Amino acid sequence: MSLDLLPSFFVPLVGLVLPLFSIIGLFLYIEKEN
Amino acid sequence: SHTVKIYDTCIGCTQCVRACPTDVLEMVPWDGCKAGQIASAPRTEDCVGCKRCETACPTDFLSVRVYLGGETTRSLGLAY
Amino acid sequence: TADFLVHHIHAFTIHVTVLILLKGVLYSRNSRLIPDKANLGFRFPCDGPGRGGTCQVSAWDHVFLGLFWMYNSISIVIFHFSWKMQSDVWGTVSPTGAVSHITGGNFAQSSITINGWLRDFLWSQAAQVVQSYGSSLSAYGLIFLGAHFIWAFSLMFLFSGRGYWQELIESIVWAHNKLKVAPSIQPRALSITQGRAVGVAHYLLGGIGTTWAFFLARIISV
Amino acid sequence: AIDYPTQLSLFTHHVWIGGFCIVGGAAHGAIFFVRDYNAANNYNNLIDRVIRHRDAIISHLNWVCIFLGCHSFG
Amino acid sequence: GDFLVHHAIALGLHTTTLILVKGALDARGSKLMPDKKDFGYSFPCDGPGRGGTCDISAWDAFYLAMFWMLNTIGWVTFYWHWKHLTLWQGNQVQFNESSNYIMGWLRDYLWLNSSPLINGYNPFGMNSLSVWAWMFLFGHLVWATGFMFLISWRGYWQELIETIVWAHERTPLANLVRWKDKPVALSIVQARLVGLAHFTIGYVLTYAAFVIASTIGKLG
Amino acid sequence: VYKFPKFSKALAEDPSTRRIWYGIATAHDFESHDAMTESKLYQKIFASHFGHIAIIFLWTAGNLFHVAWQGNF
Amino acid sequence: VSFIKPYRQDPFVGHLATPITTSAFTRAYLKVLPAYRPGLTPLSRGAEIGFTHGYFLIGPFYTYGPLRSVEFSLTSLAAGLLAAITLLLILTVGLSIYGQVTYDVYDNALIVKLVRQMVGSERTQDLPQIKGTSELDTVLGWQKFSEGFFSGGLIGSIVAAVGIALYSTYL
Amino acid sequence: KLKQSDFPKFEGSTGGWLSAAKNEEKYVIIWTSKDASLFEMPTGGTAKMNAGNNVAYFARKEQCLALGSQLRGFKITNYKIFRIYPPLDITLLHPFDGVFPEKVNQGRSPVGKRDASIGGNPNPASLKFQ
Amino acid sequence: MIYDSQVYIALVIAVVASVLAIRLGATLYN
Amino acid sequence: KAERWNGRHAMFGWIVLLATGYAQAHGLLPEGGMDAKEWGTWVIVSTTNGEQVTIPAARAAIAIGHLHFGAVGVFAAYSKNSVKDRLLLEPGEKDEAPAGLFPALRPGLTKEAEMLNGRVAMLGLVALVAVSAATGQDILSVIDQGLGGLLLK
Amino acid sequence: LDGMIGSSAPFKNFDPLGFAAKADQKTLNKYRESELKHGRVAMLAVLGWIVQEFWHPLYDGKLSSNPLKALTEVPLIGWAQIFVAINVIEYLQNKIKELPGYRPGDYLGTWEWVEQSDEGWDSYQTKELNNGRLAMVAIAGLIVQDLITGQAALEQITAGNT
Ligand code: CLA
Ligand code: CLA
Ligand code: CLA
Ligand code: CLA
Ligand SMILES: CCCCCCCC(=O)OCC(=C\C=C\C(C)=C\C=C\C=C(C)\C=C\C=C(/C)C=C=C1C(C)(C)C[C@H](OC(C)=O)C[C@@]1(C)O)/C=C/[C@@]12O[C@]1(C)C[C@@H](O)CC2(C)C
Ligand SMILES: CC(/C=C/C=C(C)/C=C/[C@@]12O[C@]1(C)C[C@@H](O)CC2(C)C)=C\C=C\C=C(C)\C=C\C=C(C)\C=C\[C@@]12O[C@]1(C)C[C@@H](O)CC2(C)C
Ligand SMILES: CC(/C=C/C=C(C)/C=C/[C@@]12O[C@]1(C)C[C@@H](O)CC2(C)C)=C\C=C\C=C(C)\C=C\C=C(C)\C=C\[C@@]12O[C@]1(C)C[C@@H](O)CC2(C)C
Ligand SMILES: CC1=C(C/C=C(\C)CCC[C@H](C)CCC[C@H](C)CCCC(C)C)C(=O)c2ccccc2C1=O
Repeated sequence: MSLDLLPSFFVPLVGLVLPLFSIIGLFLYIEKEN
Repeated sequence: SHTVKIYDTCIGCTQCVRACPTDVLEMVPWDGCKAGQIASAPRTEDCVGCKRCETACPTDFLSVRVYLGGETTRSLGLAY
Repeated sequence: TADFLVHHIHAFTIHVTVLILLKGVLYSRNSRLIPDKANLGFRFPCDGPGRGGTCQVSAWDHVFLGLFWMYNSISIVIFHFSWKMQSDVWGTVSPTGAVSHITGGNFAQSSITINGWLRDFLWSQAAQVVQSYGSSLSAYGLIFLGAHFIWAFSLMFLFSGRGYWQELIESIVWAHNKLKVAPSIQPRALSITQGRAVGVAHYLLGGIGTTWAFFLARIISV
Repeated sequence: AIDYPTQLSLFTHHVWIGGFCIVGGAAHGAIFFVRDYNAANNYNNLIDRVIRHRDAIISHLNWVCIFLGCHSFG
Repeated sequence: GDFLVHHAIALGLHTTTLILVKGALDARGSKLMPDKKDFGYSFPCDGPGRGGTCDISAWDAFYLAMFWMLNTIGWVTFYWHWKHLTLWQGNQVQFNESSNYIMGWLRDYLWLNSSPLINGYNPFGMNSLSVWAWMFLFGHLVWATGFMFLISWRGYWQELIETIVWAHERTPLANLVRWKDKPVALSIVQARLVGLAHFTIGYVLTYAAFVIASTIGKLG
Repeated sequence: VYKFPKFSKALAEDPSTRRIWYGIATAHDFESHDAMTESKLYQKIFASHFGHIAIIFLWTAGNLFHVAWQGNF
Repeated sequence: VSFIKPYRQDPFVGHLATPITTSAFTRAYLKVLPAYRPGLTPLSRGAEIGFTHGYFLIGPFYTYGPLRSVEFSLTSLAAGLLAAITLLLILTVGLSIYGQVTYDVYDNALIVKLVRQMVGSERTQDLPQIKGTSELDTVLGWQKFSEGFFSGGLIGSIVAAVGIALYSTYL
Repeated sequence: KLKQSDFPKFEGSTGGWLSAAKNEEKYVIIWTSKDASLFEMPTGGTAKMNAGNNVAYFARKEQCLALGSQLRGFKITNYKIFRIYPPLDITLLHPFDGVFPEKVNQGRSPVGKRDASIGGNPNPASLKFQ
Repeated sequence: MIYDSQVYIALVIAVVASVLAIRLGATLYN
Repeated sequence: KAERWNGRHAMFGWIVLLATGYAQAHGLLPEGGMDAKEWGTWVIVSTTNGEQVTIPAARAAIAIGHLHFGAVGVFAAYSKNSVKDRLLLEPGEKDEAPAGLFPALRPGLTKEAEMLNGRVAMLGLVALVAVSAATGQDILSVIDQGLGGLLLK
Repeated sequence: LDGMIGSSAPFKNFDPLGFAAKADQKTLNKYRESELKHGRVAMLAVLGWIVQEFWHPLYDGKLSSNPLKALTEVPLIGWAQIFVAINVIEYLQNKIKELPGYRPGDYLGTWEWVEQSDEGWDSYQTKELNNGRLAMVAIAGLIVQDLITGQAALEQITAGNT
């Protein structure tokens, strides 16, 4: 694996997966009850 | 719910009570003015904060004061 | 396809103006917010900061917003007319029958993007207005600038509120009283409804005057 | 027709006057509703029935406006 | 031209200072609200009577002074950028002559140097300045959305939201999904903040795009 | 709808979307938070300062790394 | 005659009995839909809804995607299929979180009667209240509904891709 | 035609109560009228009173009180407003002691009364971290 | 040109700084 | 629970690594690079001097196979009510008790056997990565050395 | 031949052959359903016949304007979709037929609102029935004329083949 494959590995990862999991966690947290 | 306070500058002219759209204020007996009456706020849970009460106040800087606070479906005027 | 998009823009703007005006007419007497809105009259600023805020619930405040949206719709309509005519109708005809237009048919391919409208229409045809100084069309450039000034002036009334202007007038009145020159007619800031009316009137005047000077200078020069 | 300034000015002026007059008609319809509208004299007529389902009209007009704006401008 | 623009800068500084100092000193109370300290730094208003009471809090003074700060910094940066564009290009006579009148600014700074930026992409192609033209349009759009949030106030957006709520509640295949928090219009102070944020972000983005793209496209 | 503005019970009881909006905009106004003392205020401000300086240094490190890796220094 | 009347003889509901809300055509058409069809388990409702939705969702992605082809291309079909499947995954995630935060019940149409009979002096909103008596209004019911939606979406997207390929090849 | 004979002759409006006044609370206003007068609903349009007992349901206390204020123009005074919780939990609201709040009645105690003017309020800085 | 080892260990050290960040984030409470 | 799942995945991945080595050795694993004209500019890795080096087609195929397996996993994750072993713990469920330093020596298809084999496979992957990083050869080269030569033959 | 709707002035209760004098209520409901379906289909068929004759924008022109000739020119995969749509519509009609209070030709469910029908409602139902009958006769004549002569409606009329 060359260093020039890192953008194609990371940019989709960050910019799509991190929003999805962050939205899941934030929605779950702000919709919690007591 | 909002907070409504009455101050002894009340002259008992009843204009606040008859201007409340949600029946929050009422006139109660008193001995601090000629009319012998003072406004009271015993139903502030229905207070909506429209401040019609203090728009009808003739005293110099008001005798009824509305302090907006925590919101409720009654205080937000939500029919839904 | 360029006329399809602009015609649907016209339909959309007309529909939004109709929405504002019809909401004003239908909800002029009562609503779920204010069940006795008819008792407050046609022209009133609000019912209060309660219910989360009851600004502009009147029916007048709907003729104010509808005036804004009518300005938007009519401005787009006249822009479409000006560009389409200059680009695909008006021009000169050669003796052999060749048609050359004022702009050269750029409407078909460059009126389909907002950058196209900004560059090939606004920037391009505003050349005559900005280069009118020293010529007989200089009055159009002066009115262009003055209408820009008036339109920007409107935003002071549209964006601000009275409490601030009343409290500033308080200090100005303090200075006048200190110099014994306070008028007997107590100076008060313009009412909320009048502030909105002044804002919308200045906005309409500035925008319409800017388009007026732009159109007249452009179509008289060429 | 060959006096382009005249044609452009006439069109723009008349369209502006038309838009202003239409907004004024809407304004005075609202004024009539606020002031001169009598509920008793308009029992179950067209005006009454329009007010009775104003929600439906305004909501569908809202949806149409969003659809048209989304599409054209987008 | 330097004299006149320095006086414009002084006017901007003085007016921003006036707004901010007035808000700071009048924060604890005034004649219109002699108990403003009891309502805190940021509150929407004091109501509809006694005249009116819009933008009476000290937070509103900050909110109004942000526009004047943006305008003053815009004047300062316009002056600096035009002076240095004329210095670098060599036509310092263009600034010294045209900077004394407003149309000189509008024609020779903005209209003149905006040509490379707007041609970052055309129906014929694009350049490395294409991102700057996109940011230019983006800043204009955010600026006008701020105009939305500033001109149109609440109350007009609460009734519309109520209509939307009714539409969602009374439609099949979507009644199965219901909100947990009741959708309401943004508060007056929140609306002022959001409009100010849009105004400022659009301002900054459009001017950054303009200055960078104009310098790059004019000076090679 | 009972645990996002942990620092404010008045907001946490709001049944509307205003609670979410105001939860963001009041998160750093520590003096207005529920069950608030001065010692906790200064300690939280101190820790926030540390996190902020860490953010600044990380930003500078990122600039350095990206110039070193993808730049033409 | 009048074809608009108050809904169910209640003039105070925010609803009307128009020739569209309460017409026999509307009744039958909504009662044959998977969401309201009688005799369906929540898994079956989810499976049918997912099948139909993936089937019509692969269409726009394949036709107008970033990798279109005026002729038939396997790459275009694969791109549309993957986009449709990922959109179904996003919708299933939304369904799962919605069901997680909405209901706390495992068997409905009973708990309501139990708390209307044996009293509900508790924290409420689980014993008392309870909106809707359908099997879709439970934690278990909505979970199976989401599972069925997801599986049926995959199957319907694959079936629609196969049909599109057959239509483009043999016609 | 209608569920109850005492309902006003209203044709129903899409401005009445919603799912909220089925699981949170609903408000009912009752009154007796001498004439079948035509009045305007707080929600929608025109309804017709009954020459006798009249009962109307609304989603807000303000709607019932606006209707009652309208009733005063018809020389109707005996109107009474109740709050109904999700089950039949009826609570009399508006004529709380049988006398309208604008008229002084013995047996009422002052609620929210401060024995000073506005200027006597404490300084906010003394109402902090405490 | 930096090597794969240089970038890899910088990524690993960045991970360690991330675990220290969540510990500070969680210690500043929910 | 997490340890058991990761052990299962590590064993399956030792199988996958063996399969990948076999495919590379036996002329499988397609040759060349992806078509940028067909799959957009996101498959372009670098442009040295006028030629676009793209993602290898072998890497794309292996990514597609891993996508198949990961999709199976995602389905099983959002299929909790129909799978024998769930991915996460139910509210109330309690985590199986740690096996300890040495899990019970229970041969066959037992929980202890799968536990021990998953731990062994995960340790093997850790050792493989450590050897590759320390010495500097490819992962498949390390596996080939650790199999004598019977994989890349 | 009952108090049923559809009795007009020229021939009130037109049952010269006595088909309804012996039938029960169920058979009469079936007869009314058949009559209304035939009338509606025939109105659609007549309108389509004429409009197709003087306007066929679809299928990029082509599809010869003479009906009974375009019947064999439609791609035959558009025929299948029309057939399936009609089938689904009639499945929905069958489902409607079991709704309580169902009336023979009433697929709108007007029995929900129309209790104690007026004279205007009966007159409008009779108008629909009479227009349907006239359209049935007209479409039968159209098909027969096009079969025997070979020309379409407005083509035969224009030439004068009457
Ligand atoms: C950092 C942010 C970011 C990134 C990296 C991307 C990346 C992408 N966008 Mg995108 N986008 C973003 C933000 C982002 N977007 C935002 C904020 C917006 C709104 C303004 C958009 C709006 C947008 C539109 C409107 C479109 C894209 C498209 C695309 C794709 C480029 C077109 C192409 O050649 O792929 C071709 C794509 C494929 C061959 C298939 C990709 C399908 C997904 C992305 C693959 C994900 C795999 C995933 C791991 C599967 C999980 C397992 C599952 C099977 C269960 C690419 C995947 C285009 C596209 O492809 O649409 C789908 C497109 O039409 N984007
Ligand atoms: C450029 C500034 C701007 C913009 C974009 C809008 C936009 C809009 N206004 Mg307006 N407005 C403005 C200025 C503007 N206004 C000003 C200055 C005023 C002051 C008078 C008003 C006063 C006003 C009123 C009084 C009303 C509106 C209404 C509307 C809406 C019409 C429905 C519609 O088209 O929605 C569609 C949205 C758009 C067209 C905006 C762009 C959306 C893009 C093109 C598509 C989607 C992008 C995508 C989701 C991005 C995702 C990626 C992202 C998450 C990163 C729309 C949101 C009406 C309303 O409420 O709606 C019915 C209405 O009643 N406006
Ligand atoms: C704050 C500093 C900072 C910023 C703004 C960026 C910005 C960027 N980096 Mg980056 N990077 C940084 C520091 C930073 N870097 C450091 C310190 C490293 C060394 C580990 C890297 C290593 C790195 C690689 C290897 C790659 C990028 C890439 C990118 C680009 C796409 C985003 C991405 O994939 O991130 C991925 C970033 C990482 C994996 C490293 C983590 C970044 C730092 C350590 C975290 C900083 C967090 C910040 C302070 C606040 C977080 C907010 C959060 C809570 C929401 C983008 C321009 C990609 C690129 O060039 O695409 C063209 C890419 O492939 N970065
Ligand atoms: C029994 C009815 C019937 C039938 C079998 C046909 C059959 C045909 N028509 Mg046609 N048509 C009809 C009625 C009918 N038409 C009516 C009433 C009109 C007037 C609007 C037309 C107008 C028309 C035109 C303009 C064209 C055709 C054409 C055609 C031919 C190609 C199919 C096509 O594109 O249809 C197109 C049909 C339409 C555009 C309109 C159909 C509207 C339907 C009949 C009403 C709604 C039906 C609904 C789904 C079911 C009723 C619901 C409820 C009552 C239960 C085909 C031979 C085309 C051709 O090749 O001509 C030679 C052509 O260009 N038709
Ligand atoms: C990665 C491989 C490396 C090889 C190198 C080259 C090969 C390659 O490139 O591969 C990629 C490739 C194909 C890969 C296909 C794969 C991995 C398919 C896998 C399918 C998995 C399935 C069905 C799992 C089912 C599990 C279940 C049901 C799991 C389960 C259970 C059970 C069983 C326990 C039962 C339980 O029961 C209860 C209680 O529910 C439920 C559950 C969930 O627990 C093709 C690649 C290329 O074609 C492309 C792309 C281009 C061509 O030009 C070149 C080639 C041919 C190479
Ligand atoms: C999970 C793991 C490996 C997972 C591998 C998996 C899933 C397999 C994946 C693959 O199949 C795929 C998917 C696809 C194939 O193509 C590729 C592979 C890769 C083959 C290794 C973990 C390896 C984890 C290791 C080695 C952990 C070591 C932890 C230690 C030493 C902790 C010590 C402490 O805890 C104490 C003792 C006391 C505390 O107080 C202090 C500290 C110090 C924190
Ligand atoms: C278990 C394992 C693989 C298991 C595979 C399984 C179950 C596959 C099951 C299958 O169903 C699938 C999935 C798919 C089917 O199609 C195929 C089959 C087969 C049916 C690999 C372990 C692989 C384990 C490996 C490689 C272990 C390496 C260990 C090393 C190097 C140890 C070094 C040390 O011991 C020394 C030297 C000295 C010590 O002091 C220090 C240390 C460091 C501890
Ligand atoms: C400035 C301002 C005031 C103060 C404005 C005042 C007091 C108007 C003063 C007008 C002067 C006194 C007369 C007009 C003088 C002009 C030079 C005459 C007009 C020019 C002619 C050519 C028409 C408000 O009262 C107000 C209220 C609500 C929202 C915004 C605002 C607002 O922005």
